[PDB]
Amino acid sequence: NYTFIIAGGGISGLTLADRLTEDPRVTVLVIEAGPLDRGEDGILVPGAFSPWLYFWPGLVSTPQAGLNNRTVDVITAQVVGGGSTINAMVYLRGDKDDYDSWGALGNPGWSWNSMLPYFIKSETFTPPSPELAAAGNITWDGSIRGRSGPVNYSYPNYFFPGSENWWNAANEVGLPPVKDPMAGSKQGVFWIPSAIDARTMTRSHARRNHYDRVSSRPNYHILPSHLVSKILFRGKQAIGVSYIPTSGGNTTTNVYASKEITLAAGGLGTPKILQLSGIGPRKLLNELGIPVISDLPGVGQNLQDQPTLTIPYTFTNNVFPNTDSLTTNATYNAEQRALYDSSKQGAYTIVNSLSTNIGVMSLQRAAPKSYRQIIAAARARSASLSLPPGTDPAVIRGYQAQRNAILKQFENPNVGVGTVHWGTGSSALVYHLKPLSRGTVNIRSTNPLDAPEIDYRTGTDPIDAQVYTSLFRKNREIFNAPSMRVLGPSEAAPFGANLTTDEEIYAVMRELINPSNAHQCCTAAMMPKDMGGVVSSEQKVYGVQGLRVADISFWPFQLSGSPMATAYAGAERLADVIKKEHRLA
Ligand SMILES: Cc1cc2c(cc1C)N(C[C@H](O)[C@H](O)[C@H](O)COP(=O)(O)OP(=O)(O)OC[C@H]1O[C@@H](n3cnc4c(N)ncnc43)[C@H](O)[C@@H]1O)c1[nH]c(=O)[nH]c(=O)c1N2
Ligand SMILES: *[C@@H]1O[C@H](CO)[C@@H](O[C@@H]2O[C@H](CO)[C@@H](O)[C@H](O)[C@H]2NC(C)=O)[C@H](O)[C@H]1NC(C)=O
Ligand SMILES: *[C@@H]1O[C@H](CO)[C@@H](O)[C@H](O)[C@H]1NC(C)=O
Ligand SMILES: *[C@@H]1O[C@H](CO)[C@@H](O)[C@H](O)[C@H]1NC(C)=O
Ligand SMILES: *[C@@H]1O[C@H](CO)[C@@H](O)[C@H](O)[C@H]1NC(C)=O
Ligand SMILES: *[C@@H]1O[C@H](CO)[C@@H](O)[C@H](O)[C@H]1NC(C)=O
Ligand SMILES: COC(=O)c1ccc(C[NH3+])cc1
Ligand SMILES: [Mg+2]
Ligand code: NA
Repeated sequence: NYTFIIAGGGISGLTLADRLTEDPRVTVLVIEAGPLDRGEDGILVPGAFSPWLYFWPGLVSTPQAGLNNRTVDVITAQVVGGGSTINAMVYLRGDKDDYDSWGALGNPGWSWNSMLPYFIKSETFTPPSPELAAAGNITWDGSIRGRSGPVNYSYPNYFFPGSENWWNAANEVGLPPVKDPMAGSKQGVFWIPSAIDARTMTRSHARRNHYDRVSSRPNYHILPSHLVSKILFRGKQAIGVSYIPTSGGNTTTNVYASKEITLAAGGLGTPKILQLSGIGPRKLLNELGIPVISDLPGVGQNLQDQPTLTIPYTFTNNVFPNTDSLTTNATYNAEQRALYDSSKQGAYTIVNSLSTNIGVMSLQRAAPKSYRQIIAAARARSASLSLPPGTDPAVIRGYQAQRNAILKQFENPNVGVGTVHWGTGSSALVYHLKPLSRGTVNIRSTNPLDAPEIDYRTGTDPIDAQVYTSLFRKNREIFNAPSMRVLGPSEAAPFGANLTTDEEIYAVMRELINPSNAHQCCTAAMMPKDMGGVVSSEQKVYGVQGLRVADISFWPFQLSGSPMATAYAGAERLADVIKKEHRLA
């Protein structure tokens, strides 16, 4: 038996395992649903991006009430490195108030100031070449970017020429250059920091930078292709776990730990381990005849993602080359693959279908004329309307406090609620960063191979549609600006210039929004128990000893940004909290 068992070898588990195994007297077992990736081009080479090699299979949503009852495929990782292995490598910190908010929901410690040292420790930033910084308008604040930590990030070493048109158009419609989107604000446009190792121009995922890097260590055990099926207890103490093969062979095995269990199975996996282990809402557990160890009705409640919209265009006069050239021009593709293989230059340094720059905006940057009308509607409506009738009152009090903090962010000029992106090809992306809508993930049985019922409940809160429609309109501004007009863009079916009203435009969005960018979070939320929280400030699950949540299940709510950089830094942080309590080197 081992000092610690970690359930899941994604960003959080692997980061924690690495730091705990720094004390050679400490032994760790990481059990991970997925295999080791085979170093295949679709993982390591940006231009080869093929996320679908390591998607969890047979995961489908309920009909989505907010999105014309559409049923969508659920995307999450099943592989050592979890999401970092298969993600678009977008490496962005939240805004200051994201972390200050978490502290103000009743979590001592938590702030931008307490998270800043861990973001720095987490990483090594490699500067781009000076000719690319100057030509690309790449800027950073060296003072707040790590130089010693394991996660490599940098930028591609190429941009598509059209990314210049987009930058100037974004500038032209109120989205200015951001000095460093990693400094706690990101109001305008910047280069996407990418989680790439610039020595090789290859993905820097948790498996390389928090396992291969330290895999010489005897005390750092990994077991790929196995599920944690249950937590094992002596009374209220978690002592070990049962594990089964992922492929569904008739085999169960108990392993035990001397100190703690850490759950790290992500937003769609950690709640399931708790519910099967009898840590969940009493009503769900009773209905299934699971003995109740800890009545926590917040387990599987409060699911959030960051919805996506793909807006199709045609161009009379698009500049060559662009991202779509890699698909349609076999010659261009081969010349750039040859150029990557030889001298590690060119289009293959960029994640396939993305560009190098991006915009983020606050509510009042998106909608300078109407943001007060949106806030008013939000402040008018009671928090309880967002949740099913019958929702536990502690869960409702928690959402109400999230909702209040999010409404202040709506008022804040320096907090993002949306992302705009153009790949330089036939589509643009608009991300809803801060939805007020709340979903569920609940086990349907006691069979640990069974999919949990996943209900995103995207667009159930009608304030989300007003925010999203503002985001859509600002994107349209960029494409209609002078610097993008010379390319002759026009919205393709089922959008178009012929949709002018909030209702015409959102009717289409309703049909097209993806509930998910696989940023599933918050389904075991770090708030007080009397506000429907599952974990304390030190990430300990309520009413049980020696069990914490490390994965982004613990987040109260979605950042102004994508989760990956906080997943790393949060795990770096929990690592110090555990070493503190049990006295390790
Ligand atoms: C395709 C795609 C693309 C993106 C992203 C995700 C995906 C799927 N994301 C999201 C981001 O990668 C994700 O939110 C983080 O990896 C979350 O880290 P965790 O440690 O919470 O989960 P993560 O998913 O990393 O780890 C959970 C692990 O637990 C395992 N598991 C589940 N149940 C288990 C069980 N019972 N037993 C054992 N193991 C179990 C899974 O196999 C998985 O590997 C992203 N973010 C970002 O910042 N930039 C981006 O560009 C993207 N893009
Ligand atoms: C990726 O991250 C690591 C961590 O900073 C870098 O590895 C260090 O590199 C220097 C010079 O190569 C060595 O002398 C150190 O011993 C290495 N490890 C450390 C400080 O932990 C690596 O340089 C980074 N990749 C890039 C492109 O810079
Ligand atoms: C979605 O299905 C439900 C039946 O459960 C029904 O109330 C509703 O009308 C449907 N909505 C749409 C827009 O199809
Ligand atoms: C860089 O910004 C300058 C304005 O400072 C502008 O002239 C140029 O077109 C921009 N190019 C890109 C690639 O963003
Ligand atoms: C697995 O094996 C045990 C004993 O060999 C038995 O209780 C059980 O029915 C088997 N299960 C399946 C699904 O075959
Ligand atoms: C295709 O790409 C090659 C290589 O860069 C280029 O010479 C050619 O002009 C392109 N052809 C078309 C039709 O885009
Ligand atoms: C800016 O691009 C992204 O954040 C992103 C793009 C594509 C995918 C994969 N479906 C995921 C994330
Ligand atoms: Mg240099
Ligand atoms: Na270069």
